[PDB]
Amino acid sequence: EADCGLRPLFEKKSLEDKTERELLESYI
Amino acid sequence: IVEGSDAEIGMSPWQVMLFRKSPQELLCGASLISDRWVLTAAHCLLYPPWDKNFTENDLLVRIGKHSRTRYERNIEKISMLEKIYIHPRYNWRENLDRDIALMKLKKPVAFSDYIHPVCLPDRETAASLLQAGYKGRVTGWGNLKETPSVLQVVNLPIVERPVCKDSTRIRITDNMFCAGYKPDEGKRGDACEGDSGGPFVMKSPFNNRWYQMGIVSWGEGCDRDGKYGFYTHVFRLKKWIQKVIDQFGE
Repeated sequence: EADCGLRPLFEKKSLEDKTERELLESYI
Repeated sequence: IVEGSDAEIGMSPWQVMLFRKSPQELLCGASLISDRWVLTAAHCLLYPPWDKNFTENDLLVRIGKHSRTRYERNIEKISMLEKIYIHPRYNWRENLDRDIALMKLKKPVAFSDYIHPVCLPDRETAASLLQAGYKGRVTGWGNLKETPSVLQVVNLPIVERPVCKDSTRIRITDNMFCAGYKPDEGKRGDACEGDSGGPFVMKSPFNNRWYQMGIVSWGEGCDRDGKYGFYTHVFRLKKWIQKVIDQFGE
């Protein structure tokens, strides 16, 4: 909770999840 | 979740399962905001219209889970509930206004690959992210249809307040938002029954953290054209969240 919203298996490993990009482009 | 997909492992590690002890029954979603505090919807605990008034001892929280049914040996963690807190202005009679609750865990959890907490949005983040047409993500082990082996996911657009409002006769409220696709959009997806308490989350393009913006609260049917899922506006209610969470010693 100073580490919040950073996922050990994704962000923490610089991997992106399958559908995360959809959320990112939604901001454009 | 309707029209969703199987989550990946560790994709939503703040996913918390709200689980009834006896009969053994998966009852809602919920989300991890610290080692010690779990957020769900109030209706998952207290809903008089249906003679539901769960106490701490009736319920379990299962954390780190992926399979809906399967015990996950050194993965899932189970806590009893120390204390339940429902928003004082939760309106179950009318419209599930302020459909929010906190659960303080008896056995705080260790973070792992499968268990990690989500962020709650600060004002700037909520104003930046909670914008119509921006997409967030819902997850749950809820029904796949109004008429799941594994945790379900779907991303979906926030809907503008007026479209939300005319979608339903239920009096809409500023402590709710809605989401899902408009019929002309050519994509589906919704939460459904048993997804409640589950997180609606958004990934800040600014700090790459997940922020929980909503809580699966209600709908009318699931994935219905011209209908949207309704969400407890977490940030509208963060004053109460902070008050309950900040009260005690570490």
